[PDB]
Amino acid sequence: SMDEQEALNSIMNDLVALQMQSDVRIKFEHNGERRIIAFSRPVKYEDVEHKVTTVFGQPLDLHYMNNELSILLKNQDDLDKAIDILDRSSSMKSLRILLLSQD
Amino acid sequence: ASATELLQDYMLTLRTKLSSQEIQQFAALLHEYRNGASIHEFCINLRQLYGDSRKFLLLGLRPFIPEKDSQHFENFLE
Repeated sequence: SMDEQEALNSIMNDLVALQMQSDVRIKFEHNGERRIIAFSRPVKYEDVEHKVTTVFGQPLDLHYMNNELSILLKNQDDLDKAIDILDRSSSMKSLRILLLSQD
Repeated sequence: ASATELLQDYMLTLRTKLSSQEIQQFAALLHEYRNGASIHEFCINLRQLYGDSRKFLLLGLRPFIPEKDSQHFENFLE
């Protein structure tokens, strides 16, 4: 429930703002299909996109899933930040990424 | 603000009807929308994640959507 409370708190603060190896393991989530793929450091963003396209056969958006640290990964920088977050966490063992289609 | 209760009832609905994972997933999308994402974008993401069984979630979210985006969110209903 730890992850749950932390989510519900995130949702609350968001709505209340209505108007005022050392390989990186990425857990991919696409229509209930978990897929864990490891990436060696240094992890390149375009290679991750490349991997998604191959494995899942269609262009998918990467939604980094971490309550108020969640973000649409659009660039090397975004990814490195997610990777850093995971490095400094005591509980997380993988980067969680929800896959959605842009259209 | 008189709508503090209307937030708690919505939080209550989420806590009581959504699985733990569906909450983390939703929190994540909701954070993107909060942080500058379009409404059209947000809706597309919701539609891929929440089918018929999760109408209440979408509905209960409506009054929390600002007027200008609200126009698009309502038609987004089935």
